[PDB]
Amino acid sequence: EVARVRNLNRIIMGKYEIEPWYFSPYPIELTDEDFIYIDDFTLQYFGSKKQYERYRKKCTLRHPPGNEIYRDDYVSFFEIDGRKQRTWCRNLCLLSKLFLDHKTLYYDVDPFLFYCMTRRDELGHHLVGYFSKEKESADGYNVACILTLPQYQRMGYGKLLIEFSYELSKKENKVGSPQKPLSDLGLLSYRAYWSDTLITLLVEHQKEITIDEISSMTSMTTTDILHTAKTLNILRYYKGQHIIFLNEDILDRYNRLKAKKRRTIDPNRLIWKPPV
Ligand SMILES: CC(C)(COP(=O)(O)OP(=O)(O)OC[C@H]1O[C@@H](n2cnc3c(N)ncnc32)[C@H](O)[C@@H]1OP(=O)(O)O)[C@@H](O)C(=O)NCCC(=O)NCCS
Repeated sequence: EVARVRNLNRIIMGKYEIEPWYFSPYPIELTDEDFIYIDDFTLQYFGSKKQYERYRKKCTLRHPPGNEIYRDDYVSFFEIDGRKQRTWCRNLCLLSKLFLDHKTLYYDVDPFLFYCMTRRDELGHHLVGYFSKEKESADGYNVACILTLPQYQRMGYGKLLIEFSYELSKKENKVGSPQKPLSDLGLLSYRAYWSDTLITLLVEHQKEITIDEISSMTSMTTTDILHTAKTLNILRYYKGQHIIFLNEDILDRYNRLKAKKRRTIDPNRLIWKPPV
């Protein structure tokens, strides 16, 4: 007799079989099998294909459980109150933990809002990623955690999540920055976003822009703006204040950016008011 006690080595989510990057504390028994089923709508986990199918045939909505506060021809965003959808958000946090070195206790979702992004096509809604945000952040962080599901990574979705998070801050008349410390993947994504943002502003808005105009237009913090401007070598002093300025490098980067034909968030489609 060899009794095998296996780790969760693959999660089955729709047609995808995904390998976890890190341990996540799913409250399930460890056995000789190394898989679980994750319903791609409810995010519920099942040790058994039969149990999973039994619940799959139930009538459920085929998108995340919150208000659709943004909808364009490409994506929707749903705003979910952790306290109002405890089970679903707990399920989302267990799933997210498989791809994070650390995450706050998955069970305690009440303090968070979750902004969940779906792709819509002939088959309906497909959750591709989300960011959470503290209802009340002492440090003014505008994102707590952010995640694109591995099967959808490196398709541009992460950047859309980040862009959306700043559209909320702008509507709030606040600057914001993601919670630190940031994973390496998170930080590199933010740096690319910050860089594309300044580059786009310089070409489409104004050849020279003060740090405070940038902040007003983007909701980026002074610190993130300065760090990014220094990396791009575009920090100067002009008419008595610090600015960023356009040069041939920036223009070239912009053209390479446009050439990629990437989707962006349309602020006019965000139908949302801060809690006030
Ligand atoms: C951080 C994270 C959300 C980024 O998500 P993502 O959707 O992969 O991000 P994007 O696709 O917008 O950009 C990532 C890369 O893919 C590339 N990419 C995007 N679209 C592409 C396309 N159509 N073809 C080729 N490459 C593409 C980008 O250029 C970028 O490449 P680079 O890093 O070499 O510059 C993701 O890595 C993740 O969920 N990580 C684990 C969770 C985590 O660590 N979160 C941190 C907060 S707690």
